[PDB]
Amino acid sequence: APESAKEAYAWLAEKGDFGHFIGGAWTAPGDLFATVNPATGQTLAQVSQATQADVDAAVKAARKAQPAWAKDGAARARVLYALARLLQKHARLFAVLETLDNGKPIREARDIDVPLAQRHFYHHAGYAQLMGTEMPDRAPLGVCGQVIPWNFPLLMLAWKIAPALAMGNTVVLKPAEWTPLTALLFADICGQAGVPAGVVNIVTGDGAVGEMIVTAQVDKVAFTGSTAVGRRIREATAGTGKALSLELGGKGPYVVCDDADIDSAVEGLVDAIWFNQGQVCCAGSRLLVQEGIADVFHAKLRARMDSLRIGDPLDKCIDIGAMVHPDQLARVRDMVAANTDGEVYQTAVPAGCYYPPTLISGLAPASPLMQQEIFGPVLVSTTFRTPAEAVEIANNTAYGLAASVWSENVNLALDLAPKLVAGIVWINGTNMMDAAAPFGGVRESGFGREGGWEGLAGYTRPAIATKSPAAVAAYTGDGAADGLDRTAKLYIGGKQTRPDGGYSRAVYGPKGKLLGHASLSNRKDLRNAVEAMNAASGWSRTTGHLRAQILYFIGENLSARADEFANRIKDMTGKDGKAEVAASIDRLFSAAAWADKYDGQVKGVPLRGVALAMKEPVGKIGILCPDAAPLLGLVSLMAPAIAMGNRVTLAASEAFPLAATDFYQVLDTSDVPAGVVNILTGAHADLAEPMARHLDLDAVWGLSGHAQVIEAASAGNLKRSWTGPFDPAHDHTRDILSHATEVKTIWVPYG
Amino acid sequence: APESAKEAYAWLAEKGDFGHFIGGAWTAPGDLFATVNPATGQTLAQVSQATQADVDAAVKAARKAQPAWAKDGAARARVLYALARLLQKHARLFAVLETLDNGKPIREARDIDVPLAQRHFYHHAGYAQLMGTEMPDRAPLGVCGQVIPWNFPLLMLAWKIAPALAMGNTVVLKPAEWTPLTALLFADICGQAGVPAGVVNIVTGDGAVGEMIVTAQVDKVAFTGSTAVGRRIREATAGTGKALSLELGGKGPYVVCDDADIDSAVEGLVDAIWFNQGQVCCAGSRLLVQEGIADVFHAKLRARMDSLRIGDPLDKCIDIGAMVHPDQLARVRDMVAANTDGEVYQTAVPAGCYYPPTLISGLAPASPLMQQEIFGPVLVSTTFRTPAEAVEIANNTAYGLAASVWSENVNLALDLAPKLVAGIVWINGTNMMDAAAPFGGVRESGFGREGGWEGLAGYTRPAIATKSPAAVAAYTGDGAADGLDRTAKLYIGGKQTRPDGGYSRAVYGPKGKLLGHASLSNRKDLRNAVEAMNAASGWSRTTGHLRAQILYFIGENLSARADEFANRIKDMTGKDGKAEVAASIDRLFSAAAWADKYDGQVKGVPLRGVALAMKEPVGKIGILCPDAAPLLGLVSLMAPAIAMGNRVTLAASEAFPLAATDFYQVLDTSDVPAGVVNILTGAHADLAEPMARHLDLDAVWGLSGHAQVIEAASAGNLKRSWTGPFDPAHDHTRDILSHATEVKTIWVPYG
Ligand SMILES: NC(=O)C1=CN([C@@H]2O[C@H](COP(=O)(O)OP(=O)(O)OC[C@H]3O[C@@H](n4cnc5c(N)ncnc54)[C@H](O)[C@@H]3O)[C@@H](O)[C@H]2O)C=CC1
Ligand SMILES: NC(=O)C1=CN([C@@H]2O[C@H](COP(=O)(O)OP(=O)(O)OC[C@H]3O[C@@H](n4cnc5c(N)ncnc54)[C@H](O)[C@@H]3O)[C@@H](O)[C@H]2O)C=CC1
Ligand code: NA
Ligand code: NA
Ligand code: NA
Ligand code: NA
Ligand code: NA
Ligand code: NA
Repeated sequence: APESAKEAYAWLAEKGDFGHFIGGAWTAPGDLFATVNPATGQTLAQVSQATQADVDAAVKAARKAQPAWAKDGAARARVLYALARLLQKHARLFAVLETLDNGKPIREARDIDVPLAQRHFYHHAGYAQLMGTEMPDRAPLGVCGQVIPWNFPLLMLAWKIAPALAMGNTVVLKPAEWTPLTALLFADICGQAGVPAGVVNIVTGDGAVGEMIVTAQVDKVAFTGSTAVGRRIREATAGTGKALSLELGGKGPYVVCDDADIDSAVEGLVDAIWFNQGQVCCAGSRLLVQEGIADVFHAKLRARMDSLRIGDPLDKCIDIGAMVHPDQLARVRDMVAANTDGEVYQTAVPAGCYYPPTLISGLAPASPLMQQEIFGPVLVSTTFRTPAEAVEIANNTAYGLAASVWSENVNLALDLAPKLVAGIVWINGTNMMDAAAPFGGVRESGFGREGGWEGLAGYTRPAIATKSPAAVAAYTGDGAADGLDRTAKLYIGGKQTRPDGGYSRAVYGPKGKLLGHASLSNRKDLRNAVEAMNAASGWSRTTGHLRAQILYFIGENLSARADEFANRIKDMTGKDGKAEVAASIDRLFSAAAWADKYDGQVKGVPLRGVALAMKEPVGKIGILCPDAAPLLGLVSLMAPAIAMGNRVTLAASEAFPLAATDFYQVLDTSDVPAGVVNILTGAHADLAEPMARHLDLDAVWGLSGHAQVIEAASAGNLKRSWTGPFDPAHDHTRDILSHATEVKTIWVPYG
Repeated sequence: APESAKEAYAWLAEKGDFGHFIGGAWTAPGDLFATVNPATGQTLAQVSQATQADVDAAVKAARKAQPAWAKDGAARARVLYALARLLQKHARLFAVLETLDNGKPIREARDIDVPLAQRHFYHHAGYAQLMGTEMPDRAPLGVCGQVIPWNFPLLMLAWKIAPALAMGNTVVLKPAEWTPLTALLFADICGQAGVPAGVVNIVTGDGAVGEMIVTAQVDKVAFTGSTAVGRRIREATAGTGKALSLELGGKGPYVVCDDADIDSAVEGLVDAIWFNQGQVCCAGSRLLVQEGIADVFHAKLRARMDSLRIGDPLDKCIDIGAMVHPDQLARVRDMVAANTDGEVYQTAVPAGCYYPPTLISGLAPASPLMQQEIFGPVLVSTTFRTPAEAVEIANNTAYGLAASVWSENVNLALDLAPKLVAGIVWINGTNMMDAAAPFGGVRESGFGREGGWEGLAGYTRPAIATKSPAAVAAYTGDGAADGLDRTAKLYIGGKQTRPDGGYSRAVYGPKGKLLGHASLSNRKDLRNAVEAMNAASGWSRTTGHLRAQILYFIGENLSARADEFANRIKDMTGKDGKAEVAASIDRLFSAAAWADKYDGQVKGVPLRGVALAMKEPVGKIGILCPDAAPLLGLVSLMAPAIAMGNRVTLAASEAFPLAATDFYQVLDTSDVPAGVVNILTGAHADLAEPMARHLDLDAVWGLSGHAQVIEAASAGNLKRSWTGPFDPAHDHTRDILSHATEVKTIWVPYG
């Protein structure tokens, strides 16, 4: 006997045709479109396609309510707590409504979706309580536009709304056009929880309403959804000064070693088949099994797949629900029709909007199905021989979200996990989620983290704003020839290199004295720099202690030439350079200090074990330095970057390049390994787009302008970007460490 | 061919008879006693027995230099870095000198002692660099008296001096009377490193000079050495307001599971036989082997023990050196002569001050040798059947310092480790040490941590001092009888209990109105409370989420009665109680916030893997609340304690008990599990000594005075203590979380 939907149908009947939740109240229904129960084919309700006028109104209500909301964090905590209690009281109503709207088994909605949504609000209440005293240097961003997909409607809403509200922001959120209902119910309890009017605003519609939110007068955009829409959002927000987080999916690898717990590994994969749909952090879809056990593993997998029960999602004895929508069904069918590799195995499926669990095995690692996105309850599988080959196959995609590793051996599991490119790695489990544990992607899975103390950074700004210094025009001079040899080069791969293009410009002091010449880098020089950083990948695997020693040497050797550097700064700018040199020395010693002291966080979780929120290097970073602070700007950016294990290519000050070129000898005398620090001089108009575009860079920092061009071009590979503000005279070290690292969360057994 | 000591003998000849290093200079030699090379029997040098006048002078020089030293953390970093570089340049001299003085193999001094000492100074330089910006609410303590033992002379010095100096303190340190030389050489390089005069002071002598330092005008005492001297130091410093850390030894268990790597486990134990001497964090001496592999394991152990090379410690091909002193030799011989259990196996030993590696096997878990201290290169062994039995045998001593666990299984290793009572647990290794990883004991192994960010807390105070409110005398009244029933009880084990002694006192308001009666607890009531906390041990194993929910309930149910509580406060004190109630609610919501958010730290280390610096509950805590703040004082102390997993017994305000007694119903309505919170009322003169004495409490917090009595009585079981200052009107939550937790560092494979 399946579960009753009487209460949910009753709420739907009460609410009628839906408008939006704006400014604390329901607007009149507008231009209506149906949401349909995918299991019965019946219309559940009519919802509105928001107009531009609605989106403007919702953003204006969020703006009007935000400052009083931000003022009192203890009062925000009470509201988030009340929202969690209402989610718990109305648990059954939320679960049934999710199943009706989305098609998922009532048992998943009741045991997974709604419990985790409650926990997210319970847990984040406390961040609001603690923000004033524990994050005193942080402040709200303001208004957050939020857009989410159809696979986990309530949970995806909680992941967006709870940390935004906790940190004193207000929200305009649009659920997916296929799954609006539980967000509309969440709106309908906001009054009861004490949510002040206009702090939460829910508008419904398709991607066109999403586009209006993304380009609206908001301080933040947070998106979960497809990679392609992610790219367009990165482009539409380029140069606007908005904060941006993107969770873009990518279904992750499930590594099963020769000594894994076979039965638990099979069961974990089966229990994940229905869960692994849409753009969710998850593992299971790319099955990588050591060749010695692959046949036995696949044989058990097919049999356990046969035990999965398909049908009525309101039946708590059902494991496979209805596909979310006929279009999604057809996408799955088309994917299978488009594949010609492997051996397809399918359980039977009943009539209607159902698709059966499917295993496509016998793929070679190079097969497109191993690298393309996967849709539906579909598994693809390949084998490996050695753990190093498993790492290689797992990291050989454009994605990087979550991974799973199964081994009973204490070493193998803990040595494989950090080598996989992901924001999350589960050891002897999969799809483990907790509000205290950050989750999010690298590569084309996007950027940003949700959950934990770590997730709060994306919903705050520094309490005291800094301001990038204005550009400075290079000094001019008469143009007589230099009888002495004073033409600086570039610094690439541990040695000085002529610019590929052969050109250099004269550098003149404040009164037109010719000081020397500096090279003009081009794209071929940058590409040589990137190859030099690729050869220096070992630097990302060194100890913190080794990197500290290096930075101490750089600091020492700068001190030995401190007078020379100050006079070079004075020659170029006319201002005394001693204070800038003393501060550049200091920034090095601060970075040396930090190199072995930026700790990962151990999270307690209600599940098995603990979540280890590790810090990791971003990788290779291209950096454009400001005109001002010829030496301080370069060193302040370079030093925390390499302290944390990154390799960097810096475009030195365009107005005043000769301090950076004098620094070459400092790097050589300090034994900076080749490729760890590369330095380009010349016109930033020539380099900004190439550095932001480059497909083999993991981050671009543009602190000399060109923010729009840089942020737009970063969409090519969805690299992280930072375009300031950056004030060299301000010690940004601690914040730069955050720009220079990624969080990877490793879930391990414990206690 | 053994190593040359020409350079070390030359330095010894240059320095002559030794005075002390005081105020930046060497004092005249005084009352001389010899330090003797234990391998040759030859006198190495004469050193001075410091007088009281010397100790006064050294402390006065440390005091005179400290404030200018504390002012500039970047300059302190340069000095610590220079000290590390000098340790590295003179590495060979330090190593040889350590071997000459102590007897240890030159290979250990050169590969372990001196490298780790360098690393400690390199690593801690950075804390000095970062202190101003990253610990802005913290300030130096001032002058530190430091006393250390003979087993690792240079390394023990580095563990004391480097964090003290980094945090802006100055030091007076006394090495052990048997091993002064490398501390005197460390003194001899301080000038070259830029150590300003009087920032480091080294005085030599026996325990009588240690006694003078401990009771001198210093702000901190830090001791490593025997449990008995630790107790006397806790007593001599009782009531003085001095900070205190004690590292008291206890040789730790080495758990070898049925599925361990047998050969690596045996080798790790053999390579640890010589290392595990004196009061050092170490594991190996108590061998616990699963019964299925015990015979094969012991057979391999005896054979590998035979391969250990004994002789000339200046020979780099030697594993077993000379015993540190003839008295230590005799202590070992007496221990073996005193034992009658087990089967003793011994390798041969050569003539002189040598003792051979010894295995005493076949002990039952109850044998004294399994629980007493062990001396020399001696191993004792017993077997177990199940992992739970291994946990039981390992935790069945008065000690709790370090432990080792060997298993190839990913779960078993990570599930056994947190169950062992220790400050350190090594998985598939032993005696792993790093400057970033905290180490220190629980139980009779002492208290405090050395190393890492965590170790800095013991060398700092809050930058802004707070002040405990003055005592308040209970109001008096005429003494007419109460025709109504208004006699409050105690709250013990989840239910209200009459005081064992049967007595209660009348409570009068400011004008002599009889408000009711409050019970007078005695030692039998406290003992009932402790048994109630023992039955509530499960609370220490709950999730952070469960504990948060409980605290939220307490906060909610206090809010429901907020007017009643404010009027009760007003009845007792004559002052309006609304603000105290609102703040008591807030403290609960802050603690609820923190319950699932106080994260452990993941340390990068130059060795295999990572060090997980976990937070853990202290356990059972007895708390004495101040007179002032009848409700705020109790709640502010109770709530962070139970947020972190502790069970508590609080002695409520002596002047104003009736708010705490009204709180009983709040605990019952909030479903606080029985024994988690117990409340005693009555005279703190009756309870202070019993709570500080009690052998089954892990900590005592005395915030109502009696500091001397409490701190002295805490020496019985060497429980942690805190005697303030505590100002209820100040939000101490974050600092109380530190009082309410212990750090356990778990070293695990990784990458
Ligand atoms: N049978 C087939 O071949 C089907 C193809 N698709 C296609 O998949 C693509 C995206 O897949 P979905 O699962 O729908 O994820 P999505 O990325 O389109 O949706 C995630 C969220 O983004 C919103 N959104 C969509 N476009 C946006 C934009 N330009 N700006 C801002 N927000 C926007 C959506 O309304 C939704 O709430 C589309 O090209 C769609 O046509 C999906 C299903 C059927
Ligand atoms: N053959 C035997 O039976 C021997 C017995 N022992 C005994 O062991 C006990 C302590 O063992 P040790 O290894 O020497 O460690 P310890 O705890 O005595 O020494 C650690 C450090 O504490 C200093 N110290 C000693 N007493 C002190 C005090 N009252 N106040 C402050 N500092 C003090 C010491 O001088 C040393 O630098 C003593 O009772 C000693 O007589 C040690 C060796 C030989
Ligand atoms: Na629907
Ligand atoms: Na990315
Ligand atoms: Na857990
Ligand atoms: Na000696
Ligand atoms: Na203790
Ligand atoms: Na390591």
